[PDB]
Amino acid sequence: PKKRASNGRNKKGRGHVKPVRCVNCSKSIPKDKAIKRMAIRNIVEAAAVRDLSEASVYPEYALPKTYNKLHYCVSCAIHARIVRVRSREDRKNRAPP
Amino acid sequence: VVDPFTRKEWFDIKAPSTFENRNVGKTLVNKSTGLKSASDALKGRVVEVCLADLQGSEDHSFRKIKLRVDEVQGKNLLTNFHGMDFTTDKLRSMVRKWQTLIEANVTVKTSDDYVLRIFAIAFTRKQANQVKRHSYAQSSHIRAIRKVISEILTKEVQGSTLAQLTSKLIPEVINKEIENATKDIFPLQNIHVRKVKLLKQPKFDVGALMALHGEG
Amino acid sequence: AKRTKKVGITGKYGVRYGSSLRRQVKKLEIQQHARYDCSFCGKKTVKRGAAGIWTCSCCKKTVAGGAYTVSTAAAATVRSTIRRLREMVEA
Amino acid sequence: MRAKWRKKRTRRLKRKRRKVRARSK
Amino acid sequence: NSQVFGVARIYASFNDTFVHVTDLSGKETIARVTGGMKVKADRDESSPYAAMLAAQDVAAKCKEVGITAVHVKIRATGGTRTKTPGPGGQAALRALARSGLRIGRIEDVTPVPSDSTRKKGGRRGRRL
Amino acid sequence: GRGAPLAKVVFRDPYKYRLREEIFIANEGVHTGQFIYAGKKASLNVGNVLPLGSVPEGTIVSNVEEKPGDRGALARASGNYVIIIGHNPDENKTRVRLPSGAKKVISSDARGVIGVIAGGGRVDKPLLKAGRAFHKYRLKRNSWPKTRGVAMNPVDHPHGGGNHQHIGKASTISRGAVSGQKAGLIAARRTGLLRGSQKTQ
Amino acid sequence: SQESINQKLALVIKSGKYTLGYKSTVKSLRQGKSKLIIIAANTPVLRKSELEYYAMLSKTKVYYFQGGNNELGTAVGKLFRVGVVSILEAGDSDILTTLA
RNA sequence: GGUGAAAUUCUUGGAUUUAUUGAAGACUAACUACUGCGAAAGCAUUUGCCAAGGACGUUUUCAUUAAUCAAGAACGAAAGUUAGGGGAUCGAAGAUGAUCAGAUACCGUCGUAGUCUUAACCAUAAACUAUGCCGACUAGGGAUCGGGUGGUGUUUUUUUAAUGACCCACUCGGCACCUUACGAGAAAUCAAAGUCUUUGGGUUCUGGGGGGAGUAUGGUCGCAAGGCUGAAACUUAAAGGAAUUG
Ligand SMILES: [Mg+2]
Ligand SMILES: [Mg+2]
Ligand SMILES: [Mg+2]
Ligand SMILES: [Mg+2]
Ligand SMILES: [Mg+2]
Ligand SMILES: [Mg+2]
Ligand SMILES: [Mg+2]
Ligand SMILES: [Mg+2]
Ligand SMILES: [Mg+2]
Ligand SMILES: [Mg+2]
Ligand SMILES: [Mg+2]
Ligand SMILES: [Mg+2]
Ligand SMILES: [Mg+2]
Ligand SMILES: [Mg+2]
Ligand SMILES: [Mg+2]
Ligand SMILES: [Mg+2]
Ligand SMILES: [Mg+2]
Ligand SMILES: [Mg+2]
Ligand SMILES: [Mg+2]
Ligand SMILES: [Mg+2]
Ligand SMILES: [Mg+2]
Ligand SMILES: [Mg+2]
Ligand SMILES: [Mg+2]
Ligand SMILES: [Mg+2]
Ligand SMILES: [Mg+2]
Ligand SMILES: [Mg+2]
Ligand SMILES: [Mg+2]
Ligand SMILES: [Mg+2]
Ligand SMILES: [Mg+2]
Ligand SMILES: [Mg+2]
Ligand SMILES: [Mg+2]
Ligand SMILES: [Mg+2]
Ligand SMILES: [Mg+2]
Ligand SMILES: [Mg+2]
Ligand SMILES: [Zn+2]
Ligand SMILES: [Zn+2]
Repeated sequence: PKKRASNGRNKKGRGHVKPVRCVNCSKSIPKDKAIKRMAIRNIVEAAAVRDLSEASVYPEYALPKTYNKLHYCVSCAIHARIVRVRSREDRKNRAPP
Repeated sequence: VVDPFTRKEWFDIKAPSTFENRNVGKTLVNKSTGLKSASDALKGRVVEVCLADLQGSEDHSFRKIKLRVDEVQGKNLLTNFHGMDFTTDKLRSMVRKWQTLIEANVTVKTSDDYVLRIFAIAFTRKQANQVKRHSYAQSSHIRAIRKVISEILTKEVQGSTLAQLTSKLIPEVINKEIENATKDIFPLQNIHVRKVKLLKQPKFDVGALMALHGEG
Repeated sequence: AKRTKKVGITGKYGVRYGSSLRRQVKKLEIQQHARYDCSFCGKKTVKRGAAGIWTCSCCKKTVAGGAYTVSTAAAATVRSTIRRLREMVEA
Repeated sequence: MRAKWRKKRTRRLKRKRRKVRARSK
Repeated sequence: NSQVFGVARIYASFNDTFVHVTDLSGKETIARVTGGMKVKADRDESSPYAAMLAAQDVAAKCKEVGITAVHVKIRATGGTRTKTPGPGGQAALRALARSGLRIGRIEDVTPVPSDSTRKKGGRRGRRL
Repeated sequence: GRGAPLAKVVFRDPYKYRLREEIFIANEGVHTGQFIYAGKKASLNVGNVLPLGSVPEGTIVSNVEEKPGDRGALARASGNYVIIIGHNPDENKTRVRLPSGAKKVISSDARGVIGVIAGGGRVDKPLLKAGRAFHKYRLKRNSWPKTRGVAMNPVDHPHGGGNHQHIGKASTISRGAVSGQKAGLIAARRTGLLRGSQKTQ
Repeated sequence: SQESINQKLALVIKSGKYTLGYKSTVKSLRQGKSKLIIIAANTPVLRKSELEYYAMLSKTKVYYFQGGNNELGTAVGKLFRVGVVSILEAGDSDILTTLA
């Protein structure tokens, strides 16, 4: 019987949305589905800022950022545990971490 | 087996006078030989420098300028404005959810004959007391905002030469002029001319190039 | 009183040659036998003769044309490619 | 067997019985 | 301030690391050495180990050619590919600032489409 | 014997008072009474003839000269034309793509006429019967019908012998092979139905 | 906020007085009775130029219609075609005094 | 290069990387959401033209003109089909490198039809909300989209109203959400899946144990692949739904 009252992710009044390509396995899943996570980081990561700010010219300067929006299919997100299985009731909560 | 790096010479790259710091750096080309001029492999080169390096301020931190060298003389190479782009990091940061992204572009020739495509970008903003979470524009807003931005692009570029446009961009007179026209319509946070592409170039004319370079 | 179902003009060919070619010929034969609109006189009097040439029965203007139809598909698209490139040169 | 392929299985059969019936015209 | 400014273009994919230095114009490259040159692995071509190890020779060759300063432009594979920076990309950038070369003006140039050109793997994914 | 029409184009004699008629291959849209301007300073409309240097890249042209003043060579067949790819003012040279798919470099003074040759889709209609192929070649030359070389006797051909109609040796023939050895597939670098689909690089 | 042209000619057709065709407009162009001539875009450059030289002479306003003599006649609400229309009496229609 | 690890492959004809310029074909990123529009399939760069549409507003008009529908008709993803164009990318078949006891596969390389387009076919998808339409009634909550009303609201410019944009209240019509259970249900759950043994507002459609079977046959449409219509003999005590504990 029906598992989620959203079925997959949210459509409710459309009927078709273009698919997107999974970022890990390269699957096809409708963009309405497909767990998406914003990925922002510094170019210099963690320990390098020391040796980066010392070797660098300029006073200060600043750290640029890498901005990437990841799309997973249901298979990869579960396997990469970008998400995990919750209890019958806990599944209902759409609220973030 | 030659370790060719003792072959080549060194030339000092010169920026246009429309900028502040006019010594960009250096570069190497092989030594001029019979049936190879080092000016040949020198000419078509294009250099991308940050406008922070050019103007010296960090308010220009993103905004890269392409600089193409037309001619070389006596270890110096004179470069002209080849275009401007926005440094993807800066571009990505300004794109955010819960807002309308508006883009516009126009292609227009300048007074000196230069065919240019210039791009603009803006975003809607919540304002003051606004309790709704998104602040998207209506379609009718964006149509009229794009019409206004392009009106200004064609106007500001039409009367001007390649240097006036350059001289206009550094202060960002266009951004401010855009915000003025647009606020009757919709709040419109940020705003920029984010790119300018060289499409057609006139015939050589060292005269205009020496007037830009040289005297100072 | 509808006469043929499928063949139309190609009932002349009867049974012969195989349908696929009878169909294929049906296409171009209706085209070449069809009457067309004239650019100059604005009536539909243009007929073919001698494939490639299309003359108007009223105003007697004759136009080089496609084999079995007046305008070639790739012609008209070339017609614009030239106007497009010619306007580049004069403006 | 998976219901799509059993639908393919019987589609092939039907073609072959149309061919065999076509022998006698 | 002086120095002399080259550009270090670092391409880090997931099977290799690219450490490539040219002058302010991409013509006339100074020093280019990758990760598969410093090990015989085929797996460890992309390891941070080789990435650091490759940026030694470049920076040694930058001194020998005389480039004292670098701008760094870092890129993933891009196009229809991964888009996520490769593992060697941080080690390489660190080894370059660690070798005594002066850094500045880092940007991420990995190529992104306006959404083109259907991606590999055929809609059912690469399934394992 | 020509698919495509010809259009008869009347000029004034420059050095004597009289008419001079020229026979042009009608360019699909050319028409009776239309004016046709000829030379370097002609406009870019269809049916006028220009030098090749004097047109932009992308310009599609018909009956273009091989050397300037040979009064036309390339792409005269019904439906055909040549596209100008580019120009090279170092020795006056425009490179063009010929209907065969090949890329040719000729002198930009080589003239062509704007547009494509008329007569459209002639080869798209099935001949349908031999009598149509008959009248076809009647007006052309005696190439038709054709008797297969396997159908003849060894005396009549290399395909020759019998008891079974068969070629019995490779039907691809050395380029350097002697006339009377050359029938079948001649210089072929390959054979078979290709499925390649690219008519040029 | 714009009335096109055919909408203008429609009023001229019920409320005005007009003549159609190359003969009756020149019969009208000579006599001075014509305030407008509307020429089909596809009539020949000679008939355009003889109509022109009958107009510039007579101080008569010449509208170059955009379209063929098929659509021109539909624009005057007739089932046949006309290459040229001559306006004698403007009716409730403003065609003379408008931007045209 | 490529992978978990390899290999097939490409390379001192300089592969890969870098630079300048150009060619082709497809796609339309980020903005993009429990947001919008269309009868459904479906629909995302700009600008122009072409006719269309809901809702709202209305002391305008007609006056029962309607609701639902056998037959009949329009549209109908993808694949596939016919001629022509196109043919970058991905990629059925095929061919390969590996894995494996085998490996016709899953992973790797090459790649045909295809993928795009014109003009024709085809008429099917878990074409899903697995939920016919029109009408009335029965309960609470806060967001959001479109229109309208109400304000000595706020923020805008030389403060000038405007128009905008925002804020609060109201109200119609939307895509949805949250709580509840008066009620319903085999339960999962349902704001309809309620107002049904206290059984009746109007109407279309479909099912009657599981198999055989969506087969056979006839008919019909289709170029074909196929679609629509669609049995029976015989076989069998279960098949199945939801929930529960292991
Ligand atoms: Mg389950
Ligand atoms: Mg669907
Ligand atoms: Mg009869
Ligand atoms: Mg490797
Ligand atoms: Mg592939
Ligand atoms: Mg595969
Ligand atoms: Mg898995
Ligand atoms: Mg003979
Ligand atoms: Mg033959
Ligand atoms: Mg024969
Ligand atoms: Mg014999
Ligand atoms: Mg012999
Ligand atoms: Mg022999
Ligand atoms: Mg023989
Ligand atoms: Mg035989
Ligand atoms: Mg034989
Ligand atoms: Mg976009
Ligand atoms: Mg929207
Ligand atoms: Mg289809
Ligand atoms: Mg298809
Ligand atoms: Mg085809
Ligand atoms: Mg292809
Ligand atoms: Mg295979
Ligand atoms: Mg086939
Ligand atoms: Mg109801
Ligand atoms: Mg409510
Ligand atoms: Mg107010
Ligand atoms: Mg102000
Ligand atoms: Mg809605
Ligand atoms: Mg009760
Ligand atoms: Mg029920
Ligand atoms: Mg029963
Ligand atoms: Mg039953
Ligand atoms: Mg039964
Ligand atoms: Zn996946
Ligand atoms: Zn005519």
